[PDB]
Amino acid sequence: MVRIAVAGAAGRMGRNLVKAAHHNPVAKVAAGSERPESSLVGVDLGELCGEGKFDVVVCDDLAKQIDQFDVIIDFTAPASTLNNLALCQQYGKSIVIGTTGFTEEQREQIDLVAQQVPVVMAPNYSVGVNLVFKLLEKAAKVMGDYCDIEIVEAHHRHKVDAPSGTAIGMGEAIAGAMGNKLSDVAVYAREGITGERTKDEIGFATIRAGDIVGEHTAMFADIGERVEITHKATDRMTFANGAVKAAVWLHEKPAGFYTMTDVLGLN
Amino acid sequence: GMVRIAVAGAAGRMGRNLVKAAHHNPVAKVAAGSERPESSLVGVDLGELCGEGKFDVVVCDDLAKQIDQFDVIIDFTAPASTLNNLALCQQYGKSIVIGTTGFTEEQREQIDLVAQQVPVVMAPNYSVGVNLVFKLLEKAAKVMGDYCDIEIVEAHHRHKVDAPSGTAIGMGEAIAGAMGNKLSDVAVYAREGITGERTKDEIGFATIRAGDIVGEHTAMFADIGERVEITHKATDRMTFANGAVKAAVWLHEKPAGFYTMTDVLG
Amino acid sequence: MVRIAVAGAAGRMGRNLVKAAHHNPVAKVAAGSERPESSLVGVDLGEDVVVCDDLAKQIDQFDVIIDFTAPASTLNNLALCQQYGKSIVIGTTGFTEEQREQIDLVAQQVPVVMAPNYSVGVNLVFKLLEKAAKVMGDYCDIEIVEAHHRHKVDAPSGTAIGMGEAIAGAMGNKLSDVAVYAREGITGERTKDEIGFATIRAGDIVGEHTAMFADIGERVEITHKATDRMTFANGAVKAAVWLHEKPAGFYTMTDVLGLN
Amino acid sequence: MVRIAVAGAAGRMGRNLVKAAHHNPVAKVAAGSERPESSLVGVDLGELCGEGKFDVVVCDDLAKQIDQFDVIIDFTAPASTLNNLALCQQYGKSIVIGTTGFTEEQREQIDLVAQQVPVVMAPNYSVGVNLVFKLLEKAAKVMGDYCDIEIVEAHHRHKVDAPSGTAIGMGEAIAGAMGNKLSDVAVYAREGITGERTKDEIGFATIRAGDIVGEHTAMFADIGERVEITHKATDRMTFANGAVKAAVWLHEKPAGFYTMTDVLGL
Ligand SMILES: NC(=O)c1ccc[n+]([C@@H]2O[C@H](COP(=O)([O-])OP(=O)(O)OC[C@H]3O[C@@H](n4cnc5c(N)ncnc54)[C@H](O)[C@@H]3O)[C@@H](O)[C@H]2O)c1
Ligand SMILES: NC(=O)c1ccc[n+]([C@@H]2O[C@H](COP(=O)([O-])OP(=O)(O)OC[C@H]3O[C@@H](n4cnc5c(N)ncnc54)[C@H](O)[C@@H]3O)[C@@H](O)[C@H]2O)c1
Ligand SMILES: NC(=O)c1ccc[n+]([C@@H]2O[C@H](COP(=O)([O-])OP(=O)(O)OC[C@H]3O[C@@H](n4cnc5c(N)ncnc54)[C@H](O)[C@@H]3O)[C@@H](O)[C@H]2O)c1
Ligand SMILES: O=C(O)c1cccc(C(=O)O)n1
Ligand SMILES: O=C(O)c1cccc(C(=O)O)n1
Ligand SMILES: O=C(O)c1cccc(C(=O)O)n1
Repeated sequence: MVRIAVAGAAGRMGRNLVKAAHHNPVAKVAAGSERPESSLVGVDLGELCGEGKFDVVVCDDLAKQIDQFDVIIDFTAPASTLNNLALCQQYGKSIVIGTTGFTEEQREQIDLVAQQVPVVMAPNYSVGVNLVFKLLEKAAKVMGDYCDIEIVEAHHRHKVDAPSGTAIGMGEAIAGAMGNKLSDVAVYAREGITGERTKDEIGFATIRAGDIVGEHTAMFADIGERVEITHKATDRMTFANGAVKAAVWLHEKPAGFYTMTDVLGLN
Repeated sequence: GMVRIAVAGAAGRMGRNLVKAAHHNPVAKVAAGSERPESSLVGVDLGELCGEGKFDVVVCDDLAKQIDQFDVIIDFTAPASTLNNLALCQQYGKSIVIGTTGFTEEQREQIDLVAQQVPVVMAPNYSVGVNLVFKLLEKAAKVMGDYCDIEIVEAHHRHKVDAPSGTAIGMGEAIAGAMGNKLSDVAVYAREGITGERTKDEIGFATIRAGDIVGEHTAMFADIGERVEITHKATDRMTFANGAVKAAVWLHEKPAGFYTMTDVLG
Repeated sequence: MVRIAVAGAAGRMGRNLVKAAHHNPVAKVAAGSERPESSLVGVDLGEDVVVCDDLAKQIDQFDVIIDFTAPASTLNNLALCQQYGKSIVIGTTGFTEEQREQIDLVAQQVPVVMAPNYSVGVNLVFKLLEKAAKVMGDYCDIEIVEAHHRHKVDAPSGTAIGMGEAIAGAMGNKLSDVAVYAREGITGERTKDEIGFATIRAGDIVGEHTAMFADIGERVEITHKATDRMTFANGAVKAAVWLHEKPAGFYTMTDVLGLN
Repeated sequence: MVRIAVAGAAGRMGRNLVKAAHHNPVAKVAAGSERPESSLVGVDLGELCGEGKFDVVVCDDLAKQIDQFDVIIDFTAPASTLNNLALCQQYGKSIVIGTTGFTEEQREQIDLVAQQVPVVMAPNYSVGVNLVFKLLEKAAKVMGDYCDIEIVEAHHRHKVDAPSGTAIGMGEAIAGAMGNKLSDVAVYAREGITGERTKDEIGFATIRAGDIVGEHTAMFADIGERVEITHKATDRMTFANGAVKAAVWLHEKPAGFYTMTDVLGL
């Protein structure tokens, strides 16, 4: 059975991850962390959740509990995740990363550690999104060369990064299937006099409001017609369940950089 | 030899666009045009219809009268009229591009039959995007169809007489086909009053008719907690007209058979 | 500081109403009921206060009942309100024509809020639809589209019907004269006056409604999306707060929100 | 009858404006301009429109034809429009402004000249958009205080300004009905680590692609529900017809700053 440490257990995803891992019968909630300054350190993981009591307490540092768990599920902040990634390297653990907003250099660092550590990383742990990446590739091969490509995403008021990791991933899939690099073509803001749109740009627009769990749309626009491919998540549990599945899959897997495409068999 | 095109129903919304499109395609000539026998626009020059100078061709009340002027009929009319033109094609060795929708199950079979002897292109949508969409729907249905609720929604202009659209039905066929089912086994075309709980296997159709919408289609694949939507929007009819004329060009001097836009493109 | 009794506290709505009332800082969860044969009875609302089998036992503890139960149960609570001078927010639906009349009668003596939808958004949307219908309705095609989860038994939705009624009403018409609920086969050309309804049933969708007003060359769409049933709960609690120390009468969400 | 000068007649809007003014029987196409460098100077406005001929040529400067027209319809560039505004003040001629992307100081200049010149100005000449402004006010009064407010717009690839004039107008109407100034609350770009959304902000998102004529959506989002008001324009003629209706209304009006709300009465 896989023993799961939930980083950032009081978070939006953290709470859902605890619930999901608990309810998966091939997984045990073995540990949980929060920020050292946090109000919820010392508390039982059942209690914060409010659902009865497990025999586990929220730790201020996962290093203290390394003998209780095999896999970290990390949906936190980039700095905190790099720490947990180091921890995995030092003590031979695995990690499922759902955190987004990494810089280009941090990503490379993750690829490096992933040579030695078994790592699952993805900007979205839902099945739909993974299918959407495949659909985008096919659309881009057929229409990309002749069309304007735009990505639009919406999320709740609390999301700190823009555009979403998923939006960027969408762009990467699109750019990749056309033989380009996203950073060459991406346009993240349009303000004032932008002039005429270039032929190759991939525009990003970002909506932050309410409690939206997550909507994404990739648009391919020609003259006279357009194609839109859209994903809508309505419950975080969709992500959490997929992450826990990833953790189960990852257990006793050789070190490397794995994506949800690998976990699901969607390549 | 350039393909000589007869435009059935030349005063129609599609007919006018088809005349313009065929004219502007340099590998095609507008050779003939038809209208309803009762029509106000019989006897009139096809150029006066478009405003674009005057061609040397008049709107006929019957294409049989002009059978020596053309190789291919492009037909975006009504099911009955199209079955007539299909017969005409069989009698005089012509080809036909069919854009007409709203055929019954039996009428369609008839078409498959005549298509053994006549070169026939038929499709519910002559735009490139819709065709890409059919392919995308097949990949989505393989991955999500078994566990998801599948719904198709379409919107068109007020004047459209048939519901749901031919394209919507095609979307259904592609979906059902990729899952090993027949659309007529699963399709639900209306929901009214107390329907009870949705069945697992049904493909629901919803239909909007309003304004001048040229055509929106959406296929939705819904699970618990997430949903995927694939959408096509047409904004100008010329998209369809151009694709139809491209089909006519491709069809010229092809052997008899039932061809689709998938074949015309690839 | 309004003291709220939640009828049927173990229900889908009851659970959300408890959460919503608790959350609202101008309201106190004072009491809660369940069916006498119910398991919840005796249990604390924590899952301070216990779930009672009968609200009559707890009348001193509350001012306003929020009732999203069954027509029979709601008529009992309405009688209770009359006997002990309490108020009631009714969210229960499915009442017969006679039952509604009974409610009208009790509402002469009891302060009563009743509405078929308590979400604040939807109620605003009805007002917005009236304004759009007055300006564009005469020359535009009007279509209503709704989407709901797989388990919903009725079509189109009650809200969709309400949107049609508000639109038809603001144009001086009766919805049943213009409504078209299904389009199948050869329908011929759309009529000028019809209001078309399209219905989607899929997944776990809580509820989307869209009214479209379409001309040649442009179109206006007014859309409401519910994402949690808490939206109905929050609005009911807002109605309870407003209803407190109001004189007796039949009030609707239009009155609570001040939409006139 | 009103005599209309169409500034920038070879433009996207210009071409539609010529067509619209022509087809309005209470209006005459009297004059038309273009950039002096332009390929289409000297050409007949009918040739440009591709509808017959009119006894009028595209001028490089409207000053050369001032006696000919009463009202300029200007959907060009901010600098060109300020020139035509000056021209109006000098020769006592009224103007309909559709141009967007003016700076704050340029819009102050326009209010000044509008004391002396009869001026219609609006970011959108369609009826639907104006109704939408009214709807947005009602929604803001009821939901604005407790909801997150977001505006999304999409337009064709060629549009040079962002966000659209119509989007800013939507923001102004929302902010105004809540007693705020849009420049205090507007957020026009979200890039990298933005942190948590503020309570008061009005976020703007902008899509530029294809030949899209114009979609706008104002969203009012709470916890558990959201309300969206959306406008879609599908043909430019919608704008052109409304601009020409504005020109007809503006003729023999006293000098003032007018909007489409005034022209229509709502
Ligand atoms: N890939 C996906 O499927 C997916 C899905 C959902 C969210 N996300 C992403 O995951 C991240 C978290 O999202 P959220 O809404 O749950 O965020 P949140 O702000 O609710 O929660 C983050 C949690 O991590 C905790 N944390 C921060 N630093 C820490 C440290 N050093 N040690 C321990 N705990 C720490 C915080 O206290 C907080 O509880 C975001 O970057 C979001 O974009 C990804
Ligand atoms: N596959 C596609 O890409 C596509 C695109 C557009 C329309 N369509 C379909 O094509 C059909 C036409 O749409 P539309 O707007 O062009 O219709 P429309 O009503 O504007 O025009 C159809 C024309 O056919 C003419 N007609 C009818 N019977 C005739 C006869 N016996 N002989 C000669 N002329 C005849 C009518 O007089 C009319 O002018 C519809 O079935 C529609 O659903 C398909
Ligand atoms: N209010 C509305 O309803 C509305 C609707 C559509 C567009 N617009 C606005 O109109 C403006 C232009 O619109 P477009 O899409 O038609 O632009 P466009 O570039 O297609 O056309 C602008 C035309 O103005 C001409 N022009 C520029 N400088 C000139 C000068 N000094 N003299 C004469 N002509 C000159 C250009 O050559 C060009 O043909 C934009 O700012 C746009 O946002 C407003
Ligand atoms: O791709 C992302 O950035 C993402 C995915 C799911 C949820 C969230 C979030 O809620 O922040 N963000
Ligand atoms: O698939 C269809 O049925 C269809 C496709 C394009 C246009 C139309 C139409 O305009 O009627 N109908
Ligand atoms: O609000 C605007 O700026 C606007 C409105 C309509 C059309 C256009 C355009 O096509 O540029 N721009």
